Amino acid sequence: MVDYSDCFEGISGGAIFYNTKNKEYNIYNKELIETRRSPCSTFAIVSTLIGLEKGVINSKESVMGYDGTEYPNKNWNKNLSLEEAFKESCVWYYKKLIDKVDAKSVQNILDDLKYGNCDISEWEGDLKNGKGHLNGFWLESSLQISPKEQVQTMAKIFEGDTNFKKEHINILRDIMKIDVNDKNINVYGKTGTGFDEKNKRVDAWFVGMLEREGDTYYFAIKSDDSNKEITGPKVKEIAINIIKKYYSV
Ligand SMILES: [Cl-]
Repeated sequence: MVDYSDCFEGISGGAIFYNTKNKEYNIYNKELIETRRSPCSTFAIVSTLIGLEKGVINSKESVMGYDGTEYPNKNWNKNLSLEEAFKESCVWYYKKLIDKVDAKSVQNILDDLKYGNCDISEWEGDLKNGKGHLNGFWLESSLQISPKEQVQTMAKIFEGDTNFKKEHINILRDIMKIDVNDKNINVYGKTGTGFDEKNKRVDAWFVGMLEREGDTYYFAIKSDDSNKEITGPKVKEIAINIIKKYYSV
């Protein structure tokens, strides 16, 4: 077990890195890394592949059709492409996408990916939050997955061990790339932000992979802090600092 607590600056959380080469896990906070939680918008990694496999989308430019709804997040207020929906965590785009897939197809794909509890029973999500259609089974609802299960899922997808087409995985890699001000390393990832009302803790995520020289690491960074200021973007900042201090040369 490793200690990346310095990069969390007192925020409650954990981190797990996996190298498919030597099959070794680098684990900070084992109990937290093994606890299942809602994936929130990190589910966009898998929903993007489901949409491509089923022909609901076909490229980084694919649009889903904007109905003119004025959302609080003004970055959602247009007919945005797959790459923009991924980067802006656009829930309306991904709900309209998954609504065009039979639950049985989603169930079979999650079961084959071993995506945590694979529970999509609350399809429409938790309507008790008053958000209406801005909800889904992957947003503080029935679907739950641990940080370790996220990295096991990432490894199977990007090492070619799933049924997804390599062409579709390459589209996902492209939209997952993030700029970290260091051409020597390639970082890919998706943020997730939610609040677990029952337990009064955030679900703040940054899930992805690091490609450095001759090594690839699949990673999941997670916070369960009490402070609602702790969001996916903040956990992404922590992830980049962990990568800079413990995964550089
Ligand atoms: Cl360490």
